[PDB]
Amino acid sequence: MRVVVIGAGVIGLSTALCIHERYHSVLQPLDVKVYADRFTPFTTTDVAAGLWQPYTSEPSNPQEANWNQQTFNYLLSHIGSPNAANMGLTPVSGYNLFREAVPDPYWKDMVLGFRKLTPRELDMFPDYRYGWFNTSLILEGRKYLQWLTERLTERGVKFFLRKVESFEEVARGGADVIINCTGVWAGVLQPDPLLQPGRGQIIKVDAPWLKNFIITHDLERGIYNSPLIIPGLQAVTLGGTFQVGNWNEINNIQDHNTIWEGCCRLEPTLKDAKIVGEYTGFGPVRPQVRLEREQLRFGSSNTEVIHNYGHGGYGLTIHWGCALEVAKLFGKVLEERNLLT
Amino acid sequence: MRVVVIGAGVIGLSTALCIHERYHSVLQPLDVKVYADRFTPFTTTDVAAGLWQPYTSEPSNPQEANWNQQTFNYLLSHIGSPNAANMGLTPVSGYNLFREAVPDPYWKDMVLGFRKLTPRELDMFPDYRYGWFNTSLILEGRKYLQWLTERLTERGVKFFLRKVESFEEVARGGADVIINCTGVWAGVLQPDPLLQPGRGQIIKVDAPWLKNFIITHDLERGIYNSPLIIPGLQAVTLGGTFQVGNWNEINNIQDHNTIWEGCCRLEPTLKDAKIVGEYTGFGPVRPQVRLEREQLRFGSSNTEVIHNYGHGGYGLTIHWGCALEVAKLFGKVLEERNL
Ligand SMILES: Cc1cc2nc3c(=O)[nH]c(=O)nc-3n(C[C@H](O)[C@H](O)[C@H](O)COP(=O)(O)OP(=O)(O)OC[C@H]3O[C@@H](n4cnc5c(N)ncnc54)[C@H](O)[C@@H]3O)c2cc1C
Ligand SMILES: Cc1cc2nc3c(=O)[nH]c(=O)nc-3n(C[C@H](O)[C@H](O)[C@H](O)COP(=O)(O)OP(=O)(O)OC[C@H]3O[C@@H](n4cnc5c(N)ncnc54)[C@H](O)[C@@H]3O)c2cc1C
Ligand SMILES: C[C@H](N)c1ccccc1
Ligand SMILES: C[C@H](N)c1ccccc1
Repeated sequence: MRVVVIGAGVIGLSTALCIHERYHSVLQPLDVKVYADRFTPFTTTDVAAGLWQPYTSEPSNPQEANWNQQTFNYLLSHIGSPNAANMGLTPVSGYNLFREAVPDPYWKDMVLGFRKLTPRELDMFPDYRYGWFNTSLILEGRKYLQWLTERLTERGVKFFLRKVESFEEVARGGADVIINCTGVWAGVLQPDPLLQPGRGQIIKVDAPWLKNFIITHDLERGIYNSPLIIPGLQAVTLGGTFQVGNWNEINNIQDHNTIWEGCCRLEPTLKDAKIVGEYTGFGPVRPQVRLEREQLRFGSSNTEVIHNYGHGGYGLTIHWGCALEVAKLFGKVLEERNLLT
Repeated sequence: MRVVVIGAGVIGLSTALCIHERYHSVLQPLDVKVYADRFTPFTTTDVAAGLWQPYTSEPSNPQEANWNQQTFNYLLSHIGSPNAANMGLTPVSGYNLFREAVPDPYWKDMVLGFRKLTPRELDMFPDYRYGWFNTSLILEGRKYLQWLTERLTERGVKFFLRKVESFEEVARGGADVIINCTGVWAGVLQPDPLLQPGRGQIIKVDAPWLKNFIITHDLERGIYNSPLIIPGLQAVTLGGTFQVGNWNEINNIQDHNTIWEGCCRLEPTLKDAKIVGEYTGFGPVRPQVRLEREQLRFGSSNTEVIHNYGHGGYGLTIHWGCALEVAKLFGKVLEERNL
């Protein structure tokens, strides 16, 4: 097979690795390439806060819950490994804060040590009356992309700077199988009105004393439209906006203020933190992830496309389960052609 | 009333602040001075790992448990304050690891969210079979001393870099009350054969990805003679030796190795951590803290000494309850003098 993966964000690179690992040994002429028009540090993935945590409500497609779980167990299994930090991975503990009682999240047993906050814990965060504590994992987008591209490179997977104009051009360039991991821009290659940009702005800050994630929720204003603080490997991400439908890629002043003042209110020690950068990214928001096979005809030959996009504000959290599912669908492509695992 | 506090480590400065904050308003004149022969960054306190956690067995003296508790409640209540990190203070969560089941510690309800580790959690730590999780606080010795000295200075408490040769000399120089916070060197001013150095060596490392404390225990080799990892504000402290009776203030090779290999085995990501410094300090080990009043008699008057030393490897953990108790004893002194 000639396989072209389109996209070098978390979804693209994880999928490319997962396919290569699973099928290199049984399919000798396996030729896997990555095409993309943005690589680290210039992908949405690089701008991600870095935390493993699904949305608070159950997803429309319950398969997503398994993909999240598989991703956690996968990442957890590297803790104890000498290279966990080089992969962008380290354990972190933290708080989820609410202005009123809410049900437990579906993921409460996936994380480690989930429990309700006690009154003394609530005293640390005055504006809030209810919440959770748990241990989870940091997965830093930037570092993980760098790890994946090294792992891919060693396995002979080749990377190409290419702005793909259509699936047609890639098929006629020889690809038997196209894996579509184009994130929020997938609509360019095939219209998909269910896919919308989730505009998130963040402030990165030097405040190494903060060891815990702190995520506040506002049930009325929707997910991640409430202050959040996430310690990274070297810096801390401050957030608080996540606006669907907004394609403006420039930082604005009003969101900066919302983030800074919301987070300084949550964590007043931030007064002494040095601003290191400010960024805006677009979460690929969709009612559910698109992860499915599609057959396209160009001339007399069929081309196989597998889509993997629309992971909203949880791409890091879910990526590995999705990569595994794409590999499963790839297996079926092979078996449809009398090829064997 | 001239009060000379001897010592500028955590014990000395906390005590001086507590006395001054308690009596400045009601006693004129009150003159509080600090004498010491080392200030930050040169005290044992500056070398401390930074974590709030008492020893695993309860203390002989039941007052010590309360002092620990008062210290936790004091420090916790600064979380929310804009200056907590400038004080050297931040919350941390972490793991206490054992090769076998042990009883719960007496302090289990003082910390936040104490529980046993689950089977899943234990897999993260291949070498260990049982443990605890809880949330506590980092109190960085260095930063806390800088904070206390600023708070003291602003309130007009004066410092003097001075080696005290005897209590007598300080009394004769005009002190009505001496607070003895000389840590492991208290024996120089008054022999105390119960007081021994607890020699601890540590390695400081840049490994900012480590967000949790990890403390292992070896029931066979004694407290803190087993690998420990404690994230500080800017650096991580790696430890694993604590020998009573050893007065060598120089780093040695064996302890470096014990610490590095123990901790690299616990936390193999340490392979990429840059060494920042290696240090040795002396914990003031005593069967129990000495915190008591004593009357001395030189010249034409009595001078009151209040001792506050012998806090072993838990001086940061216990300091504030001790400072409070000394301020109380000071109150008694004042009333006996009809102030
Ligand atoms: C501020 C913010 C914080 C977030 N924090 C988190 C978090 O803490 N945890 C979490 O799980 N998720 C988080 N997310 C969610 C989100 O899913 C991730 O950011 C994720 O990066 C999306 O992955 P992706 O690979 O599909 O897209 P991207 O990372 O955007 O990568 C897409 C790739 O496709 C390429 N591409 C697209 N179109 C073409 C074309 N026509 N030709 C060639 N190449 C093309 C791009 O160049 C790029 O290489 C966050 C999102 C935002 C905005
Ligand atoms: C490696 C290590 C790690 C530790 N980690 C922790 C931890 O994580 N948590 C915790 O709670 N505890 C910890 N401890 C214990 C803690 O460091 C000590 O209990 C504490 O610092 C002792 O405080 P101190 O003020 O009594 O002594 P010091 O900080 O040693 O202060 C002694 C002071 O007295 C002065 N002085 C002495 N004699 C004279 C004299 N004759 N004239 C003038 N000045 C004099 C000195 O100059 C100095 O100012 C640790 C100890 C060590 C060695
Ligand atoms: C951390 C959380 N996944 C997030 C999502 C969108 C924008 C900011 C933060
Ligand atoms: C963390 C603990 N208090 C400790 C004591 C002595 C040496 C290292 C660590």
